[PDB]
Amino acid sequence: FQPDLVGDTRNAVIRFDSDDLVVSGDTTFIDGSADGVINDLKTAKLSLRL
Amino acid sequence: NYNEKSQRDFRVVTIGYNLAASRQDEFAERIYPTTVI
Amino acid sequence: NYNEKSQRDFRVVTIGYNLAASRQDEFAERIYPTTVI
Amino acid sequence: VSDAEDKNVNLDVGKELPEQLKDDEDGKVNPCDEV
Amino acid sequence: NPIEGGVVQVLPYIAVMKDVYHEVSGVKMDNEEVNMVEAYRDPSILDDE
Amino acid sequence: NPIEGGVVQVLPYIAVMKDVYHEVSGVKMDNEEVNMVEAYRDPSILDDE
Amino acid sequence: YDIVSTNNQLFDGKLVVIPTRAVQQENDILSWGQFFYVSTVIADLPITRGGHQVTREIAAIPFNLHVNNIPFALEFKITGFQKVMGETQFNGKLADLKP
Amino acid sequence: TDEGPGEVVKALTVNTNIRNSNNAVKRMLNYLAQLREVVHNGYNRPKFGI
Repeated sequence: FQPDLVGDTRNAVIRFDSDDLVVSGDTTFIDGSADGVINDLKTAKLSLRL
Repeated sequence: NYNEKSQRDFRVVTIGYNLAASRQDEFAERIYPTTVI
Repeated sequence: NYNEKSQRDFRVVTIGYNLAASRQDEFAERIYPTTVI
Repeated sequence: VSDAEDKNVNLDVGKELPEQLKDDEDGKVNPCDEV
Repeated sequence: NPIEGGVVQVLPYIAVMKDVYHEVSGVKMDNEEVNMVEAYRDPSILDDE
Repeated sequence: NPIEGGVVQVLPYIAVMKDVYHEVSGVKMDNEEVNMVEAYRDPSILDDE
Repeated sequence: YDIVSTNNQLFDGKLVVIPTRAVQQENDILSWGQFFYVSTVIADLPITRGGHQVTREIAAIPFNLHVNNIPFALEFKITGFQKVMGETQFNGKLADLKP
Repeated sequence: TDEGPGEVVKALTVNTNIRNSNNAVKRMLNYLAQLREVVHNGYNRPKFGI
């Protein structure tokens, strides 16, 4: 969190900005599965930077 | 307010940053000693 | 940084805020003069 | 086209650090103190 | 000063809030908040029964 | 200090920049920017032909 | 002999042994190589690069050469530190002989 | 800016000095590679131009 410099002094603002968010064949979905996009990333030896 | 918690002003510390280099590194100097032309 | 134009430091001005009231404002004091009970 | 003093060079970027970054943002107010 | 390049205007005040509890499915805190300076023109914001 | 409530770490450095122009339709600038410190391990970042 | 170390990414996992003169002089041919250096100049001029903007460009223009004199060298490619200091090297073998 | 560059011009010389060290390594490795070729081939006696 960062303070909001304009407005009420009690406002706190978050600015999350990440260009390195990673998806690869090693990760899994929240349900524990590793299929679809992840499976094709593992087979093609690819990884993503979201 | 009810609670301030002082979330605007924090302690600021400056990280040092001091680059250095000789005409060439000791490794290079021992192998290729410098001669001024 | 090619142009270090100021962005974070500003001249900060904190204005006054003075609230006041008598036990009864003059308009109402003249209409309803106060008697202490 | 001056000659550089390359023999032994020591940089200090902290000295060049803008005054803005030597402290935090100064807008802070305790509303209870000002009113 | 050129090093400043602008100003910040800080406006402290005392607000008149209602005694309002938080809702479990509220989109905002429904507490009508007004700067006490308004009471000078319309003091009814201060009325409480 | 309880008033300071935390610390901010300021990290100055010298960046090695590739000399490139802004692309008319670019999504982001392609100027590679690396810390000069990297040059101690991998000084090839400094060379150009 | 003496030991001189670098951390250059290029010189990774290499040991090279070269002769040098015990006492170094000036432009001594007996040094394995020479570094012939001419003073570096800092050039400062507001070049209007691009034809539509002006920038003050401060340039450091080097002028030097590295020259080798002595053709003698021994090159050793040294790897496997983690294999001999990590994995067992003597008793592992005795297990491997197990039928 | 009329203050001048200040103390950051040294960064140009440090960059140059680091490149000087890298030139020594690049030239050393290139020399050894072509040294291998000369000694590998039949040049075990002194000769100009090899």
